[PDB]
Amino acid sequence: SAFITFEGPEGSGKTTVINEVYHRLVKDYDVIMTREPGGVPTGEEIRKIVLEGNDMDIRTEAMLFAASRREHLVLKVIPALKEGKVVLCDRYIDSSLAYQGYARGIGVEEVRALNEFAINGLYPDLTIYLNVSAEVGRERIIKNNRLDQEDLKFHEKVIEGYQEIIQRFKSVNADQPLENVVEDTYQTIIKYLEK
Amino acid sequence: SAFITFEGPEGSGKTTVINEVYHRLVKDYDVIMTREPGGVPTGEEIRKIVLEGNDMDIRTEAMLFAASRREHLVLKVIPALKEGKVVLCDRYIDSSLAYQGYARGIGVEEVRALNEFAINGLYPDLTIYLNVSAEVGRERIIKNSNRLDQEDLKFHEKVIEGYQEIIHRFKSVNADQPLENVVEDTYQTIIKYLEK
Ligand SMILES: Cc1cn([C@H]2C[C@H](O)[C@@H](COP(=O)(O)O)O2)c(=O)[nH]c1=O
Ligand SMILES: Cc1cn([C@H]2C[C@H](O)[C@@H](COP(=O)(O)O)O2)c(=O)[nH]c1=O
Ligand SMILES: Cc1cn([C@H]2C[C@H](O)[C@@H](COP(=O)(O)O)O2)c(=O)[nH]c1=O
Ligand SMILES: [Cl-]
Ligand SMILES: [Cl-]
Ligand SMILES: [Cl-]
Ligand SMILES: [Cl-]
Ligand SMILES: [Cl-]
Repeated sequence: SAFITFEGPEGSGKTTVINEVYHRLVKDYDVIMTREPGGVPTGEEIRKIVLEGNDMDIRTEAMLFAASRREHLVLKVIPALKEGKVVLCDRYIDSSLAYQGYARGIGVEEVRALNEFAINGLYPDLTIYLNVSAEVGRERIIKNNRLDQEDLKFHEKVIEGYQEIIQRFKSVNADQPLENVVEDTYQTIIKYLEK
Repeated sequence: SAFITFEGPEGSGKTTVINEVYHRLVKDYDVIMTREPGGVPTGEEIRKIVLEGNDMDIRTEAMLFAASRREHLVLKVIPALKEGKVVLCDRYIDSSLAYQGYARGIGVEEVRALNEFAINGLYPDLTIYLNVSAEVGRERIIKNSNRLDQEDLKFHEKVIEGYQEIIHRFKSVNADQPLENVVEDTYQTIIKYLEK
């Protein structure tokens, strides 16, 4: 089996990339794709508390998402890995680190500690990082008007966080057209699976 | 202000003690007594998921206790302390350490890290540990319920073992005494702290 996660800042083309790569991999491997909380009832119920929050404390939000993450891991991801499947996951611990730990300023070490408690040693075997520049990412988001200056700065912080976070990681140049980003990611995964 | 928590295994007389101490302190202090989630809506919703759980993973449970703990802390305890009140809290971080960490086996250090994230440095000013022996505790449990099965007896013993390690801020009160004495000792311990 293999636990592969996909990471990247806003405008990295990640959604398009993971779905196209998944569709291509299903043809040659016993693989599934999921995105937290992956439809896991308890995971959705915990997440609902955050979605209905009003000025909810950011640490409370982080712990609830961490709890939801573990439900998804123990009820969906782990059983699938035990069945010998390759599991592709759209975002995981690195997203929490880059967004909550770095960008939101909770603290990298604090959020890392929270992440570790939630995953209990289950790290990705491979993590694809869709490395997009702030400028291209911005345009892609706009492509999909203009963006607020506050958002632009947060966008930059998220990217800065991923840079610091990044053997587990394999970066793909996400500044290229999506077609190429897909091909590069697919090839990176095949190389890993065939090693 | 003063943030005073109460800790102890089952059968330690904790409910009776906090209530009686509260009624004595309120004459002279601007005090409140609370428990997590303590009426805080989000804390209530979080706690509800744990109660309705079916063989819930212990780490998920720990994180929910921690999330509820923070909502109660930020939305109820801190505002009270800011008003300069004495806050009596029935269970706090040490309960997670003893139950989730030690007794359930997640690990005290791991659960401590999780809870330090949750309380962000806000530790109790004073923590009353109602030190009851496994045997006296058992009898009180049977009362408030006969006989207890081995599984529950062992768990109770393990929780006590965990607390012993944790307290090895803390003020121990001998909870093997009649409740009247446990209450008096606890009250005197608190007054000594409040007047210093
Ligand atoms: C704060 C937080 C948000 N999220 C998600 C849910 C939201 O769709 C998105 C943006 O949330 P935010 O506006 O609170 O930063 O990120 C997590 O997955 N984990 C977290 O800890
Ligand atoms: C999974 C995850 C997402 N997020 C955020 C960042 C993304 O903007 C959003 C999900 O967007 P996405 O569906 O395009 O990946 O939620 C966090 O802040 N923390 C997390 O742990
Ligand atoms: C506050 C807290 C309580 N508990 C449990 C242990 C107790 O049996 C129960 C509360 O019971 P009590 O109201 O009689 O003290 O909840 C935990 O396991 N972890 C915690 O962090
Ligand atoms: Cl790159
Ligand atoms: Cl394109
Ligand atoms: Cl209450
Ligand atoms: Cl004692
Ligand atoms: Cl008595």
